[PDB]
Amino acid sequence: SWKVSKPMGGRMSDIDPIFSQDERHLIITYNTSIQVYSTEDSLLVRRIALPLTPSATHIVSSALSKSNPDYLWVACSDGRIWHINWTSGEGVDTPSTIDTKKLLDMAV
Amino acid sequence: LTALRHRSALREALQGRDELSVINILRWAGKYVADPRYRSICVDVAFHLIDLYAEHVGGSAELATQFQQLLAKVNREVEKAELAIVTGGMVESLMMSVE
Amino acid sequence: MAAEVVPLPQLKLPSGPSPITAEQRYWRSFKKQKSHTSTANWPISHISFPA
Amino acid sequence: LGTVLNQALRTDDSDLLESCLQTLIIQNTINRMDSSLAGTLLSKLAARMHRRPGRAFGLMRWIQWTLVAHGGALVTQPDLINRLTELSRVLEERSRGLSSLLALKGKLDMLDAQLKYRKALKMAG
Amino acid sequence: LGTVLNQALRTDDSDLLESCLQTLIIQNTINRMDSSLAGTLLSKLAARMHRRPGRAFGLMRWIQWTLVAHGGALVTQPDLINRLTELSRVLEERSRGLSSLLALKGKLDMLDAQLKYRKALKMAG
Amino acid sequence: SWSEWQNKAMQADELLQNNDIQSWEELMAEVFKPEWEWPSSRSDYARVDRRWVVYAINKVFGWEGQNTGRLTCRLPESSVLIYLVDAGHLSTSNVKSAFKDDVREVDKVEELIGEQLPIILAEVDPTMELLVGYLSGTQLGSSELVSSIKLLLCSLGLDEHRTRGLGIAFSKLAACPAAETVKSLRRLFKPDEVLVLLNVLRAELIKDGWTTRYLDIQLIADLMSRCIDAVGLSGWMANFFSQFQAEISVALEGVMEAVRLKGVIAEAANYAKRARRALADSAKGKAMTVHMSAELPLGLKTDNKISTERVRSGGEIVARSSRQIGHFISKRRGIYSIHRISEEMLLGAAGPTVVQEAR
Amino acid sequence: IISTFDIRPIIAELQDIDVAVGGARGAIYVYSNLLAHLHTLRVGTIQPRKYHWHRRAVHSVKWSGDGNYLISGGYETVLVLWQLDTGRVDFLPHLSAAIENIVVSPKGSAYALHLDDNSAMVLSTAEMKPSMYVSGIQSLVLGDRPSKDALVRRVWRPIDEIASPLVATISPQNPSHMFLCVGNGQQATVGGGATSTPLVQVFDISSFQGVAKQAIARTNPTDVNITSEGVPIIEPTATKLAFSHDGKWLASIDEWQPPERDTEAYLTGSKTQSDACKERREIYLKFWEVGADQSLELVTRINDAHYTKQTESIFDLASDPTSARFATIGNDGMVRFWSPKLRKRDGLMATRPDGQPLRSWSCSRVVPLPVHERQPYSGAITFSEDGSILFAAFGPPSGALVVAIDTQTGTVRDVVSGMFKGDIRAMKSLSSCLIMLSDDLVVYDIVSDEMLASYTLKETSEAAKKLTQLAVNHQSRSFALAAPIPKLKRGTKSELLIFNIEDEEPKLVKTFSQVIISVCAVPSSSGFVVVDSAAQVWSITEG
Amino acid sequence: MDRRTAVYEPMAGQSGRWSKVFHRRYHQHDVKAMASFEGKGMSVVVSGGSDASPIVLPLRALGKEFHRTLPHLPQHPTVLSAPKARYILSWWENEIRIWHLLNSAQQFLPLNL
RNA sequence: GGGGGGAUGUCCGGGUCGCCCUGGGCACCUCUCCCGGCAGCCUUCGCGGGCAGCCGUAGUCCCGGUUCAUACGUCGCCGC
Repeated sequence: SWKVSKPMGGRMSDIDPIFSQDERHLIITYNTSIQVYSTEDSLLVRRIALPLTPSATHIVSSALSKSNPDYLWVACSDGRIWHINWTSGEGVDTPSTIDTKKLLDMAV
Repeated sequence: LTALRHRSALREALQGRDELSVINILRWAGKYVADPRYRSICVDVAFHLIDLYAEHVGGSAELATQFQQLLAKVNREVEKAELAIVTGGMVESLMMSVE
Repeated sequence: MAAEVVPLPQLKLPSGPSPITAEQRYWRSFKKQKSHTSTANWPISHISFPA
Repeated sequence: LGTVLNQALRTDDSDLLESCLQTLIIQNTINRMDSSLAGTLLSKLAARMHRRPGRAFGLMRWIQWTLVAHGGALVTQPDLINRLTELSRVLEERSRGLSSLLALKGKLDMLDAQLKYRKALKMAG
Repeated sequence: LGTVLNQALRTDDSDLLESCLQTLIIQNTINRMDSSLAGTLLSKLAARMHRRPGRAFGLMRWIQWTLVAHGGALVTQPDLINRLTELSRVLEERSRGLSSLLALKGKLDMLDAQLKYRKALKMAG
Repeated sequence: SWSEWQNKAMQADELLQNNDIQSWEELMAEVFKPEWEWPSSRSDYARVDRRWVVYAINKVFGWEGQNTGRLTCRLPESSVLIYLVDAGHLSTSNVKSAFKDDVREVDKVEELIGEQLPIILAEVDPTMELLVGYLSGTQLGSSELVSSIKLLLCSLGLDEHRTRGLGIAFSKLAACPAAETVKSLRRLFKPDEVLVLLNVLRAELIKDGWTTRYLDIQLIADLMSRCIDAVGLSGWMANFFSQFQAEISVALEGVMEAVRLKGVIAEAANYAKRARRALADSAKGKAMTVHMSAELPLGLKTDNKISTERVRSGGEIVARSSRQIGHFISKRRGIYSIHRISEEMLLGAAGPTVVQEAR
Repeated sequence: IISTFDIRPIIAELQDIDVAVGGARGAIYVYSNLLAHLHTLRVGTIQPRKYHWHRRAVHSVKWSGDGNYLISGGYETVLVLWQLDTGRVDFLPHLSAAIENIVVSPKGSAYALHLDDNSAMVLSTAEMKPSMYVSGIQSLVLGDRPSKDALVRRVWRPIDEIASPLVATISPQNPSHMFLCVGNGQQATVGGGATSTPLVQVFDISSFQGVAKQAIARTNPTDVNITSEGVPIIEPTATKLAFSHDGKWLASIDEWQPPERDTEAYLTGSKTQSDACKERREIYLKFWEVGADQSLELVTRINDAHYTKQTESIFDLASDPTSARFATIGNDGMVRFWSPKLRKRDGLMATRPDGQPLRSWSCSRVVPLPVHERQPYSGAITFSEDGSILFAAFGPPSGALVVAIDTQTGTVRDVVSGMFKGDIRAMKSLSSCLIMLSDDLVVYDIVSDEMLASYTLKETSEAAKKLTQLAVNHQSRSFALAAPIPKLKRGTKSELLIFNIEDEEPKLVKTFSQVIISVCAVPSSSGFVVVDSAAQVWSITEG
Repeated sequence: MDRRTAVYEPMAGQSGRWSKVFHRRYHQHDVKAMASFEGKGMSVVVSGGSDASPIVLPLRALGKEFHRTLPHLPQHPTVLSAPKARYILSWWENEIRIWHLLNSAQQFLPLNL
């Protein structure tokens, strides 16, 4: 009879909130969400949710694909790596396991 | 003084004084321990002063009077604080016979 | 958002149950007093001004 | 000073009240006082109570004997309870420090008395 | 009465201590007293303190001047702290009623003073 | 659970109409968890359901419908009743829940129950051990408390149970607040019984000894206050009050110079204790500034041991270095000092012998 | 000890690198030419330049573009800029909270701060105003990365901990807004040992953006965040905050006590430092007007609400859902009803300079409570949904009792007892029943005077015991409580139970991956919102 | 004059550009003078302040070895004693001060010193 | 702080009278584990667990007996 909505909001994680090319969007990585804001008006233009599920797993790091923009490498505590693209949501449902005891950092 | 008690530094404000300065702070505490609007802050600085400058009360005598004259008002503050609650029950009496 | 520097706000202490009200400070703010004696100490009968 | 107090109370004087009250005769005054004047009297003493808290030794005695003599006047004059309770919390502000000031008197009195001991040794030294 | 107090303290007398203490000379005694005798003295007064709590007016003065004169004796004589703290809670039993007995004095004093008012009216009636 | 308990209650009504109080007592025994053997701890009573409690209360007590009912003992001799009193379920809220039906139009229900219940218990037992059990177990109102004090005073004014219950009632009524206590005390008492009660409390005071000379509390002050201004002027309107206030003034003088010397002896005790630590350390040879003479040092101060931990910037803690400890020790040392070294020191075993100029 | 570090390339070939390691002692080391010092057995000596300004651990250090400026930010809430060509510093001193993360745009113009109080700002350089601002929910968070300054054994080691439930109300007449208590930062809040939350922020529920922020207690963002000793200063915490019925009035309470390591000098006999703190407790009760710009304005501040020989704590307050009146119950034993009136001393009303009359809240009624002490009490209150009757649970250990008092008149209409196994935690009132929770939970009707629902909860730790709480909907007759599944640490699981009023079957049971901190009920419609410590918010609803 | 000594090194890259490596309070009063030396395998700089105590610092290994505060008291003992008369004696600018001791210490093995 | 011991100095009945001891009073050094804190190394995502542990007191080759504090934007005069 009752129903529970999806998690919204969240804590802004300690990974550096990254800029886009041409300085117009700021991509901020929360825990269980990564969302991109338009800077001139301070408004989220996208919110790409990220499912987390194993009790304490967190988004370890994140960055732009330095080969091609509009791609994010995101890496969680257990070894799952996402290759998503902001301005859309292509890649949330398809992570990739790295087969690790525990991931501590990453850098592209 | 209230801000300097809210920040944990009243000891820091008092601990480096000189003789004439500490006579001055005793004098202010003695003058304004009477008012019940700031008796709390006044007795706090009084506690810290007795703790921090009780060793040279024999080395100097002019400070020794001001500690004693702090008593004289404290000995007279308790009496007015005693009588005030005597009337404090005396006014409680009529407020119960009115019903 | 550099929050601006603020001086220490003074304490709004509690007042007793007889505050010097606005009208009291008004009628005590009728401040400068001049005492002009009359001639031969006659009792002043009346004072007036037009409208 | 009965008519004196009576005038100052019903005329809302200040200096005449000072002249008659700032000094037996206290009991005689409160015996010869009248009723709603005693109510306004307690009101004015509450004002003095909060305004300058230096010498209680006269005014608490005045309030005491007033509550004695014309206390039951205020009972059948009962719409003016606010004049009593405006003082009654004023005196509960007056009790605050007795929770801890007594402990300051003890810790401080020995510093007095140790001087007193070295001063009672001093004539013989 | 210095040697008198000194004898009674080191011999664990009772009646000689009564004879010298149950009544200036109090300060002279405590000036001429000796040290561990003052410690046993405070112990004995703590006994009297709890046993019959009627007249404090002499013994609190005795304990006062003892802590003045030979207080610092107990400081370098410091294994006997229990003699001080066996009194120090005994006196915190002695403060209990001051939380509420003062309010009883006020409510009761008017019943006295109202009789006093009808008794000060009575000679003139 | 509702239907099962309703059938159990219907079984109890069947047994009530069949009038077999023995088997009814045994079913209530298996409920409460005849012989009816007791545990020897008032706290150590098993949990029981409120519906069974209120049904038992409805079974034992009664009501009179005339715009003002009256509880009566349909079962004045019952281990069920003494269990109820011992487990403390006889509250006004409980009896209201038991008598929800007959009462809803009656006014002043709390006053009526708090004035009627102890009279009922007092006629049940003349020995009033059941009453002292009531005062010791049940949550009580001020009405119930002043009523039980009334019953004890009529009983007295084999000889310690009543005084035990009377002291328990005194502490409970001191805990009870001022307004309801004054109202119910003025309601249920008469000024002469109040004067008798004040004589009882004067006996408590003078037997505790607050006037009878030395070398030859809360609850009592609170109770005397509530009784005195529950009667008020309309009761008394002498030398009785003159001698009474004389003794009260003697007591207050005692307690005021008592708080004086309480502060004094507390500060001297704490200084002697710090002195015990400091004398042990100076005997060991840590070389601090110790007093020696028989008079007090002015500032009641000692030099504690220098801590093994320091404070760095901004807030971290590190272990002290022996170098800095020696620096502070050379600081703490005074102007002139005799520091004798021994052959055991030159061997490396014992310590030195130090006497410094008393600063 | 390495807190953070930023490297910069001396250049499409890579000639050298220059690294800045911000070390948790508060230092910023600059290693100049690492590759040219390590290309060449043997190496020449290297010597890092030391820049020391912060006191605690620096949280972020970054070189700015062309490499002239070494910008940095730590816990002292100040973005410092090391000039690095001269020897000077220049800095933006007064942010909201600790500088948690920074970055520089590809162009050198924009800085971007991630602030510890759930925020981010894009600044334009030498404008130094936030060109872009984003703020979140700012609750208490159990951070996975624990702390950057918990590494070096400070005086008070900051712990990932939750102490108390979040003080949060959903405001009527704008249900999409939510008022809730936040300190300056998360780290600065939980630091020092005690929760220190003297700020209220308003948060939008439809679109989860933090609208605005305001101060309740005294708060100095212009002063030093640490004392001289090294202890983070603790501010007065807003313990209880409940909302009016009109949507326009607000009542708050702040409590504050000095530190036990601070006192040290008031102890005379058997008095401990905790006793000295509990004696020198300061508590204010403040009445605020709420303006439609979500603006809080003071009208009244009482210094001694529940007063006896010393100050006594205040246990709870609640608004009458029909009239503007706040009841408060406290450690004294009495329950006080406050109401608003107009300032009128002698027929001379005092108005705002715009002309509107000043109102002021004062004590309307005083109700002493009955006490039944068998041989450290608490309190709770709740009005009815229809007004005129107030339920007041007084809370000594196991013996604790409820009193239902008329509000038109200070007479007691009812008193029930025997309804608590331990110390009370809280109490609400549905359409006819009282839902109270102590160590056990009891739904109890008062129109039939009977315990409908009883529940024994599983025995758990004291932190979880303080952490359970409930909330009722009042529109659809349904309550819901919140409990963590069994000292508190990071990875815990919690479950909430939405019950209906009538039955014993919980209509929804859901375990949560993180422990929930706040439960609130939107007043305009049915359902609830819930705030979780990994600070995420979501709504539960029927249909 | 902030009793403060700072050490400056060239920045890598551009020429002739200097920057402050590190600073520290070595003395206790204001640092008034200093002179360096580099020879026979010893690279030192000595700084005299107003606290009468010259501090030496290693130069080429600065930050790699501790400094050293030389004694401000003179190298000659400047205290002498006639043990028969129990006289101790010292001297400075134009005065010679003589103390007598009047007793042994076996007697003292508090208020008499 | 406790429990216990091994050994240091002491008087009161003392003992053939000596090594000391029992009964009372005791202050110190040494060992022993439990108390409060810190650290390291493995297992777990964490919660926790395991391992050999140090500190709870004193004076150094020199010496951390250090390092550390919160900006601009505009000043002045008078009134309510």
